[PDB]
Amino acid sequence: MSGGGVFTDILAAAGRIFEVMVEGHWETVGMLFDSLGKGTMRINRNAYGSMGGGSLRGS
Amino acid sequence: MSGGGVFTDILAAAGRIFEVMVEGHWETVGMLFDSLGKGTMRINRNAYGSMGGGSLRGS
Amino acid sequence: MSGGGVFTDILAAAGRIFEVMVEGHWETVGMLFDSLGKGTMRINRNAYGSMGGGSLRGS
Amino acid sequence: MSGGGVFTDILAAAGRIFEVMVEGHWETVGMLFDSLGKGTMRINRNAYGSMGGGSLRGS
Amino acid sequence: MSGGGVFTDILAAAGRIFEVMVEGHWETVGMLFDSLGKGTMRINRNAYGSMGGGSLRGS
Amino acid sequence: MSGGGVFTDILAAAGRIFEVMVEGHWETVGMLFDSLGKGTMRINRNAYGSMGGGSLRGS
Amino acid sequence: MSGGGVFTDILAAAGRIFEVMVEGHWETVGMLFDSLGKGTMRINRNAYGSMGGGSLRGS
Amino acid sequence: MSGGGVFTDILAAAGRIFEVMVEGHWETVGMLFDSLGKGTMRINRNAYGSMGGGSLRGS
Amino acid sequence: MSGGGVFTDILAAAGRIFEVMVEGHWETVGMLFDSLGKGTMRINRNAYGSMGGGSLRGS
Amino acid sequence: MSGGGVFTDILAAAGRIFEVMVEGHWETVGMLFDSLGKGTMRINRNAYGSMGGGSLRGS
Amino acid sequence: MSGGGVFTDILAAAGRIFEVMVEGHWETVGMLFDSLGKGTMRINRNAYGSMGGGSLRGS
Amino acid sequence: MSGGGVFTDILAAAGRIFEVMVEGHWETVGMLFDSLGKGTMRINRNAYGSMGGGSLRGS
Amino acid sequence: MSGGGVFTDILAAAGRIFEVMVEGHWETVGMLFDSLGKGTMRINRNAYGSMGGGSLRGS
Amino acid sequence: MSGGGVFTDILAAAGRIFEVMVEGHWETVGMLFDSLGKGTMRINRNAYGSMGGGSLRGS
Ligand code: BCL
Ligand code: BCL
Ligand code: BCL
Ligand code: BCL
Ligand code: BCL
Ligand code: BCL
Ligand code: BCL
Ligand code: BCL
Ligand code: BCL
Repeated sequence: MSGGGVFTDILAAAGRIFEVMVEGHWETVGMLFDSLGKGTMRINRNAYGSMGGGSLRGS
Repeated sequence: MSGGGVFTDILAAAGRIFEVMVEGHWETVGMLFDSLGKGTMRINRNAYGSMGGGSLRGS
Repeated sequence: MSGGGVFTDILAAAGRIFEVMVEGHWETVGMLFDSLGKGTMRINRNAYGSMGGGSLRGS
Repeated sequence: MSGGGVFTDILAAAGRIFEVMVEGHWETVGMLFDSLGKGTMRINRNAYGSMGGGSLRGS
Repeated sequence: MSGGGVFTDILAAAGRIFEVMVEGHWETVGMLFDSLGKGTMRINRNAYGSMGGGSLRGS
Repeated sequence: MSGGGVFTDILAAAGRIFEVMVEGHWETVGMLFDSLGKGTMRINRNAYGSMGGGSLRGS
Repeated sequence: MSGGGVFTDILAAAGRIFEVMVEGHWETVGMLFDSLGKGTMRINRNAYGSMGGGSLRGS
Repeated sequence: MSGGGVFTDILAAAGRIFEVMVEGHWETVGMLFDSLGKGTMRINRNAYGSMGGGSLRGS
Repeated sequence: MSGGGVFTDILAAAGRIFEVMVEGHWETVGMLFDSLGKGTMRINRNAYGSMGGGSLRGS
Repeated sequence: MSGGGVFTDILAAAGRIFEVMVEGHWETVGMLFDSLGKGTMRINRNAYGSMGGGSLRGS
Repeated sequence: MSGGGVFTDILAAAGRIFEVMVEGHWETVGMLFDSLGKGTMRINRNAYGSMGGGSLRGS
Repeated sequence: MSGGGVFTDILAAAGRIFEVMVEGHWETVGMLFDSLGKGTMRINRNAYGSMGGGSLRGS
Repeated sequence: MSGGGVFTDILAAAGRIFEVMVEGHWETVGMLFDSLGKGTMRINRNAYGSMGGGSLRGS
Repeated sequence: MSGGGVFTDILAAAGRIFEVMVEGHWETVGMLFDSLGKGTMRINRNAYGSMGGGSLRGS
C-alpha cells in the first residue's frame, strides 16, 4: 500500500482551504449599510430648523 | 529425514513477518480526524461575536 | 404684464414632479435584505441535528 | 436610474447558489467510517473462540 | 456708486467657499488608525495560547 | 489634494500583509520535537527486559 | 520560505531509521551460548557412572 | 554524517535576522502624529482672543 | 583450530566501534533549541513598554 | 613375545596427548564476554545524567 | 539657514549605529570557556576508578 | 572583525582532540603484567608435591 | 636473552618524554585573560566622571 | 665399566648451570616500575597549587 496516500489529506485541505475563501468573504458587507448615512442629512437641514415646540394650542 | 526442514520455520515466519505489515498499518489514521479542526473556525468567528447573553426577556 | 406667467407653476411642478422620482426610488430596497434568508440554512442543518441537550456533566 | 439594477440580486444569488454547493458537499462522508467495520472481524474470529472464562486460579 | 459692488460679496464667499474645503478635509483620517487592528492578532494567536494561569508557585 | 493618497493605505497594508508571512511561518515547528520519540525505544527494549526489581540485598 | 523544508524530517528519519538496524542487530546472540550444552555430556557420562556415594571411610 | 549540518543555523538565522527587519520597521511612525500640531493653531488664534468670559446674562 | 579466530574480536569491535558513531552523534542538538531566544525580543520591546499596571478600573 | 609391545603405551599417550589439546582449548573464551562491556556506556551517558530523583509527585 | 542641517542627526546616529557593532560583539565568547569541559574527563576515568575510600590507616 | 574567528575554537579542539590520543593510550598496559602468570607454575609443579607437613621434629 | 631489551625503556621514555610536551604546553594561557584589562577603561572614563552621589531625592 | 661415566656429572651440571641463566634473568625488572615516577608530576603541579582548603561552606 506504500504510496498513493492522497485521500486523508484532501479533508485536511477542504477544511484548511475553505479558510481562505470564507475569510475574504466578509470584508465586502462592512461599508454597504454604513456609507449611506450622510445623504439623508441635507433634506433634514432645510425644511426643518425650529426645534422649539412652542406653546400648546388651546392652552 | 535430514535436510528438508522448512515447515516449523514458516510458523515462526507467519507470525514474525506479520509484525512488519501490522506495525506500518496504523500510522495512516493519526492525521485523518485531527487536521480538520481548523476549518470550521472562520464561520464561527464572524456570525457569532457577542458572548454577552444579555438580560432575560420578560424580566 | 399679460402672458409670461411661467414662474409660479414651476413650484407646482417641482413639488408635483418630485412625486414621480421619489415614488419609484423606494421599490429597489425591499428584496435586498429578505432574499438572503435561504443561504444560511444548509450549514445550520448538517453540522447540527441533536436538539437533545442531554444530561448535565457532573450531575 | 432605470435598469442597471444587477447588484441586489448577487446577494440573493450568493445566498441561494451556495445552496447547491453545500447540499452535495456532504454525501461523501457517510460511507467513509462505516465501510471498514467488516475487515476487523476475521482476525477476531480465529484467535478468540472460548468465551468460557473458566475457574479462577488459586480458588 | 452704482455698479462695481464686488467687495461685500467676497466676505460672504470667503466664508461659504471655505465650507467646501473643510468638509472634504476630514474623511481621509477615518481609516488611518482603524485598519491596522487586524495585523497584530497573528503573533498573539501563536506564542500565546494557554490562558490558564495555573497554580501559584511556592503555594 | 486630489488623488496621490497612497500613504495611509500602506499602514493598512503593512499590518494586513504581515498577516500572511506570520501565519505561514509557525507551521514548520510542530513536527520537529515530536517525530523523535520512536527512535529511543529499541535500545530501551533489549537491555532492560526485567521489571521485577526482586528482593533487597542484605534483607 | 516555500519548499526546502527537508531538515525537520531527517530527525523523523534517523530516529525512525535506526529502528531497522537495531531491530535486526540482536537476533545474532540467542544461539551463541545455548548450542554448546550438548558437547559437555559425552565426557561426563563415561568417566562418571556411579552415583552411589557408598559408605564413609573410617565409619 | 559529517557536514551537511546547515539546518540548525537557519533557526538561529531566522531568529537573529528578524532583528534587522523589526529594528528598522519602527522609526517611521514617530513623526506621523506629532508633526501636525502646528497646523491647527493659526485658526484658533484669529477667531478667538477674548478669554474674559465676562458677566453672566440675567445676573 | 590454529588461526582463523576472527570471530570473538568482532564483538569486541561492534561494541567498541559503536563508541565512535554514538559519541559524535549528540553534539548536533546543543545549538538547535538555544539560538532562537534572541529573535522574539524585538517585538516584545516595542508594543509593550509600560510595566506600570496603573490603577484598577472601578476602584 | 619379545618386541611388538606398542599397545600398552597408546593408553599412556591418549591420556597424555589429550593434555595438549584440552590445555589450549580454553584460552579462547576469556575475552568473549568481557570485551563487550565498553560499547553500552555511551548511550547511558547521554539520555541519563540527572541522578537527583527530586521531590515525590503529590507530596 | 535652510538646508545644511546634517549635524544633530549624527548624534542620533553614532549612538544608534553603535548598537549594531556592540550587539554582534558579545556572541563570540559563549563557546570559549564551555567546549573544554569534555576533554579532561578521559584521564580522570582511568587512573581514578575506586571511589571507595576504604578503612582508615592506624584504626 | 567578521571572519577570522579561528582562535576560540582550537581550545575546544585541544580539549576534544586530546580525548582521542588519551583513550587509546591505555589498552596496552592490560596484558603486560597479566600474561606472565602461567610461566612460573611448571617449576613449582616439580620440586614440590608433598603438602603434608608431617610430624614435628623433636616431638 | 641477550640484547633486545628495548621495551622496558619505552615506559621510562613515555613518562620522561611527556614531561617535555606538557611543560611547554601551559605557558600559552597566562597572557590571554590579563592583557584585556586596559581596553575597558576608556569608555568608563568619559561617560562617568562624577563620583559624588549627591543628595537623595525626596529628602 | 672403566670410562663412560659422563651421566652423574650432568646433574651436577644442569643444577650448576641453571645458576648462570637464572642469575642474569632477574636484573631486567628493577627499573621497569621505578622509572615512571617522573612523568605524573607535571600535570599534578599546574592544575593543583592551592593546598589551603579554606573555610567550610555553610559554616
Ligand atoms: C467530514 C466533513 C467536513 C468536510 C469534508 C470535505 C470533503 C471530504 C471534501 C470537501 C470538499 C469541499 N468542502 Mg468541505 N468539509 C467540511 C466543511 C466545509 C464547509 C463547512 C462550512 O462546514 C464548507 C462549505 C466546505 C467547503 C468545501 C469545498 C471547498 C469543497 C466542495 C467543492 C468545492 O466547492 O470546491 C471548489 C474548488 C476547489 C475544491 C479548489 C480546487 C478546484 C480546481 C480543481 C479547479 C480547476 C483548477 C484549474 C485547472 C487551475 C487554475 C485555478 C486557478 C486559476 C489557480 N467544507 C466538513 C466539516 N469537504 C471536497 C473537496 O475538497 O473537493 C474535492 C471533498 O472532497
Ligand atoms: C451578508 C452576509 C451573507 C453573504 C453574502 C455574500 C456576498 C455579499 C457575496 C457572497 C459571496 C459568496 N458567498 Mg456568501 N453570504 C453568506 C452566506 C454564505 C455562506 C455561509 C456558510 O453562511 C457561505 C460559505 C457562502 C458562500 C459564498 C460564495 C459562493 C461566494 C464567495 C466567492 C465564492 O466562493 O464563489 C465562487 C464561485 C462563484 C461565485 C460562482 C461564479 C464563479 C464564476 C464567476 C467563475 C467563472 C465562470 C466561467 C467564466 C464560466 C464557466 C463556469 C462553468 C463551467 C459553467 N455565503 C452570509 C450569510 N456572499 C460573493 C459572491 O457571490 O461572489 C460575487 C459576494 O459578493
Ligand atoms: C483505522 C484503523 C482500522 C483499519 C483501517 C485500515 C485502513 C485505513 C486501511 C487498512 C488496510 C488493511 N487492513 Mg486494516 N484497519 C483496522 C483493522 C484491521 C486489522 C485488525 C486485526 O484490527 C487487521 C489485521 C486489518 C487488516 C488490513 C489489511 C487487509 C489491509 C493492509 C494491507 C493488506 O494486508 O492487504 C493485502 C491485500 C488486500 C488489501 C486485498 C487487495 C489486494 C490487491 C490490490 C492485489 C492485486 C490484485 C490483482 C491485481 C488481481 C488478482 C487478485 C486475485 C487473483 C483475485 N485491519 C483498524 C481497526 N486498514 C488498508 C487497505 O485496506 O488497503 C487499501 C488501508 O488502506
Ligand atoms: C504602527 C505600528 C504597526 C506597523 C506599521 C508599519 C508602518 C507605518 C510601516 C510598516 C512597514 C512594514 N511592516 Mg509593519 N507595523 C506593525 C506590525 C508589523 C510587524 C509586527 C510583527 O508587529 C512586522 C514585523 C511588520 C512588518 C512590516 C514590513 C512588511 C514593512 C517593513 C519593510 C519590509 O519589510 O517590507 C519589505 C517588502 C515590502 C514592504 C513589499 C513591497 C516591496 C517592493 C517595494 C519591492 C520592489 C517590488 C518590485 C519593483 C516589483 C516585483 C516584486 C514581485 C516580483 C512581485 N509590521 C505595527 C503593529 N509597518 C513599512 C512598509 O509597509 O513599507 C513602506 C511602513 O511604512
Ligand atoms: C536529537 C538526538 C536524537 C537523535 C537525532 C539524530 C540526528 C539529528 C541525526 C541522527 C543521526 C543518526 N542517528 Mg540518531 N538520534 C537519537 C537516537 C539514536 C540512537 C540512540 C540509540 O539513542 C542512535 C545510536 C541513533 C543512530 C543514528 C545514526 C543512524 C545516524 C548517525 C550517522 C549514521 O550512523 O548513519 C549511517 C547511515 C545512514 C544515516 C543511512 C544513510 C546512509 C547513506 C547516505 C549512505 C550512501 C547510500 C548510497 C549512496 C546508496 C546505496 C545504499 C544501499 C546499497 C541501498 N540515533 C537521539 C535520541 N540522529 C543523523 C542521521 O540520521 O544522518 C543524517 C542525524 O542527522
Ligand atoms: C520555532 C519558532 C520560532 C521561529 C522559527 C522560524 C523557522 C523555523 C524559520 C523561520 C523563518 C522566518 N521567521 Mg521566525 N521564528 C520565530 C520568531 C520570529 C518572529 C517573531 C516575531 O517571534 C518573526 C515574525 C520571525 C520572522 C521570520 C521570517 C524572517 C522567516 C519567514 C520567511 C521570511 O519572512 O523570510 C523573508 C526573507 C528572508 C528569510 C531573508 C532571505 C531571503 C532570500 C532567500 C531572498 C533571495 C535573496 C537574493 C537571491 C539575493 C539578493 C538579496 C539582497 C539584494 C542582498 N520569526 C519563532 C519564535 N522562523 C524561516 C526562515 O527564516 O526562512 C529560511 C524559517 O526557516
Ligand atoms: C552480543 C551482543 C552485543 C553486540 C554484538 C554484535 C555482533 C555479534 C555483531 C554486531 C554488529 C553490529 N552492532 Mg552490536 N552488539 C551489541 C551492542 C551494540 C549496540 C548497543 C548500543 O549496545 C549497538 C546499537 C551496536 C551496533 C552495531 C552495528 C555497528 C553492527 C550492525 C551492522 C551495522 O550497523 O554496521 C554498519 C557498518 C559497519 C559494521 C562498519 C563496516 C561497514 C563496511 C563493511 C562497509 C563497506 C566499506 C567500504 C567497502 C570501504 C569504504 C568505507 C569508508 C569510506 C572508509 N551494537 C550487543 C550488546 N554487534 C555486527 C557487526 O559488527 O558487523 C559485522 C555483528 O556481526
Ligand atoms: C586553557 C588550558 C587548557 C588547554 C589549552 C591548550 C591550548 C590553548 C593549546 C593546547 C595545546 C595542547 N594541549 Mg591542551 N589544554 C588543557 C588540557 C590539556 C591536557 C590535560 C591532560 O588536561 C593535556 C595534556 C593537553 C594536551 C595538549 C596537546 C594536544 C597540545 C600541545 C601540543 C601537542 O602536544 O600537540 C601535538 C600534535 C597536535 C596538536 C595535532 C596536530 C599536529 C600537526 C600540526 C602535525 C603536522 C600534521 C602533518 C602535516 C599531516 C599528517 C598528520 C597525520 C599523518 C594525519 N591539553 C588545559 C586544561 N592546549 C595546543 C594545541 O592544541 O596545539 C595547537 C594549544 O594551542
Ligand atoms: C603505564 C602508564 C603511564 C604511561 C605509559 C605509556 C606507554 C607504555 C606508552 C605511552 C605512550 C604515550 N604516552 Mg604515556 N604514560 C603515562 C603518562 C602519560 C600521560 C599522562 C598525562 O599521564 C600522557 C598524556 C602521556 C602521553 C603519551 C604519548 C606521548 C604516547 C602515546 C602516543 C603519542 O601521543 O605519541 C605521539 C608522538 C610520539 C610518541 C613521538 C614519536 C613520533 C614519531 C614515531 C613520528 C614519526 C617521526 C618522523 C618519521 C621523523 C620526523 C619527526 C620530527 C620532524 C623530528 N603519557 C602513564 C602514567 N605511555 C606510548 C608511546 O610512548 O609511544 C610508543 C606507549 O607505548
